[PDB]
Amino acid sequence: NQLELMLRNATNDQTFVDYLGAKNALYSVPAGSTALTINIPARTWEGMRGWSFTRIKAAETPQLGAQYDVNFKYSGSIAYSDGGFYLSHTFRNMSILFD
Amino acid sequence: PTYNKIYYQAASTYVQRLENSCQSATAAFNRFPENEILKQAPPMNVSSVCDNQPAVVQQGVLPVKSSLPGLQRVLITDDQRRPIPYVYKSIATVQPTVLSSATL
Amino acid sequence: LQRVMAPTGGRNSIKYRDYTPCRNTTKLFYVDNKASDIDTYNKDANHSNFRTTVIHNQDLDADTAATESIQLDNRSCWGGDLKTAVRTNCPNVSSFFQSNSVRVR
Amino acid sequence: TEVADALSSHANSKDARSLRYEPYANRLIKLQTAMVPPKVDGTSERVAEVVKGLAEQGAIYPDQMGAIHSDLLNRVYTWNSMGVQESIQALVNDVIHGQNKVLQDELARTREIANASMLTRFFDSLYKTVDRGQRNFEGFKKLLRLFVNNVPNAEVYSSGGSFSLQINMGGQSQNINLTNAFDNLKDIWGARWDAVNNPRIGALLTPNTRALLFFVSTFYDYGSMEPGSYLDNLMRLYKEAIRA
Amino acid sequence: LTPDLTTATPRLQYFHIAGPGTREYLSEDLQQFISATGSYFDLKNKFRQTVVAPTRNVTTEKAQRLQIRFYPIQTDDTSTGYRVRYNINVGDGWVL
Amino acid sequence: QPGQVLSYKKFLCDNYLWTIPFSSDFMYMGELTDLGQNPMYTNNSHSMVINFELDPMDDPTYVYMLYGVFDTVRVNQPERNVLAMAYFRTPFATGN
Amino acid sequence: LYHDSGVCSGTLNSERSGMNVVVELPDRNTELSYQYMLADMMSRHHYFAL
Repeated sequence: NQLELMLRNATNDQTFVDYLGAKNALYSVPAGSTALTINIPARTWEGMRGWSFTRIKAAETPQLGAQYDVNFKYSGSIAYSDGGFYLSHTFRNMSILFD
Repeated sequence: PTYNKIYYQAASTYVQRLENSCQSATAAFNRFPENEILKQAPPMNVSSVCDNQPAVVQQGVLPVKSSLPGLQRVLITDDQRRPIPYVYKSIATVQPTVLSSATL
Repeated sequence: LQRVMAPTGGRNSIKYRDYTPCRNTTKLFYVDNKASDIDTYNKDANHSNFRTTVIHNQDLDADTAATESIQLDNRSCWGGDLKTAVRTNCPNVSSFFQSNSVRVR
Repeated sequence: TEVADALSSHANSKDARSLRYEPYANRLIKLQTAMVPPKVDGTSERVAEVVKGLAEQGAIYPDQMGAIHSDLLNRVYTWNSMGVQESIQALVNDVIHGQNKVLQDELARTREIANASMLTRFFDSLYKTVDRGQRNFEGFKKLLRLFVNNVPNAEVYSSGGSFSLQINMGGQSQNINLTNAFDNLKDIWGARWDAVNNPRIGALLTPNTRALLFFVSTFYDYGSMEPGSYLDNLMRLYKEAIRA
Repeated sequence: LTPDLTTATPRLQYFHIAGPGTREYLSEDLQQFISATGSYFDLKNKFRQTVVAPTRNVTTEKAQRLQIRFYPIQTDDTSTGYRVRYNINVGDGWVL
Repeated sequence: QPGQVLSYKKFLCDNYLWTIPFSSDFMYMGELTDLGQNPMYTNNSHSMVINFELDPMDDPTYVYMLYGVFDTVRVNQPERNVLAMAYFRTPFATGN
Repeated sequence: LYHDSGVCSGTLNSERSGMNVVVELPDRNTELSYQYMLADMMSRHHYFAL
């Protein structure tokens, strides 16, 4: 009961973060394509930690926030869901341009 | 949004015969023409047809959440609380207004 | 003798993000035909129950704008003047409305 | 607010460069909370004080403390108005009056209980946790407590918030203050006794503080403080200085 | 609905993204509670604290090469070894 | 013959998810990074553009871009059976 | 479990304050977050059947 009182004080309440700490976005790269442009609107960037990126096969990746992905006819290891990244290579370079 | 579009068929039985005469299967619904009981029912001069008109109805002011997420669910159900599959457009608009002060 | 302005993000504001807090009685638009990826892969999604981003920002994609939110205010209890405009094309007899069947003997 | 005392001070006051040495976000947070102070809700803490006093006064059991407090929060919030908040403050002042009336009881018992109770109020009257050297802080508090208890002629009192300590050696009585001593003893709890810290904080200790911890170290254990701190290895020397 | 979102509490401090720190925004009773009962029933992971970068007088904003390659000045290749001399350059205000 | 051979330097890196910190010297100084709290970025909004070129694969693939965000929550339980959580993500703001 | 799906998400809430206090965004990765957290706390070659 002491703990319940002293946890109901507004100064000390449970605070949680997601360990990934990353907004996740998937950008489609067609089969033969060897380049990709990623442009996004203006954003405040008030506390950005950085960037993390690999490429994952579309056929091996479900649609985000989908109740039932009919096109998902693959039952291997989703690199998006688990940490099964294997295409960190095949990345030639990148350029980040805030403006 | 269903309404009764009432009409008035002038000669209902005449036009019924005139229609099933050229139906290419004349005795289609007029099976047993000689019988006076099982004969095809005569149509009524006065009747209605289901009229589907868009229902633009305002529901007035209702209290709203202080935090409105971008992802918003718009749900329309019947008296059975089942979504109506026969809607091809459902427009909604909300105009939040201050109702009181939530302090002091 | 000094011109002290009213609060921009005041008691009657509608704060969206770092843009200016829109003042009272703004409008929110709900449409089922938004170009987004929300209800496309939703299984039991039709025009009766659908999800829509209220955020119609011309810059952000509707998929990437549905993750934002609208803060009306916390100092006021708000209320929305709801107006709905539905279009229907249901037939007379239908298995959904249990009107195309009857039992005889 | 250190912003207020950084603006209204000399050119580079200790808190004018405390904000300066913060990261930009932390400094900006301090600046914002100084310029426009966020309001705080008194209730849900005053009700907590009332229920804690009720349990302390035996009115309710501590097993039902939280349930009673939350029911009272319902009763307050559903009628939260200027007129109920004054009743909340009346009950809080009621709690304070009861606590002071209880305190007047132990100042009428044996002096070895009166000084102990006054020492408990002194401990409740300052910080209870330090960022560095918490073990040293609580070890010192326990050593001072048992020193007062085991010294028959120790007398703890307060003079306008300054809790002093009187030790009567018969022919003389040397007075040492505890408020200024514990104030000086900040950032010496996490001391890490080594070559450079000893000159650094040997000139940082006032005669009051050295006298206080010298008298306290007469009852000093090896299990009292951190085994490598400046206070630990200082009381190790002071205890044997007292002994020899 | 909470009495804290109603006021002017900075967003980073409210969510402890740039806040004071768990040692100093929790009630001084709760730090003692979680420390005492920290061996069997931990609560320390439920109160977030963020470590913050210095962001001043720690990194040049100047255009400064993060990685310099030095070509040899002379080579003097021979049969048993391969000599190289460079001119390693550490500019004023640089440190290698 | 030595003129009839080639070189095929290559590397594989599984389960890595290439990371770039939003820090001035690309080194970890805190969760709230060195440049993440710079007033040039936090206040003035930027519409950043990321340009890639990749090794051409044989099937359509997604590039799994992850930004660095503080998706934080603080759970305010002010009273018995009164639960309320507020959400906040710093770069790509979601709550307020 | 239907994680990070805003169309088929769960609902944890109280009774007096019936507001749903769990919001799942389609642009976050709960399962990969758990993967990275679990791999950071301990090595992944340990087989915990539960």
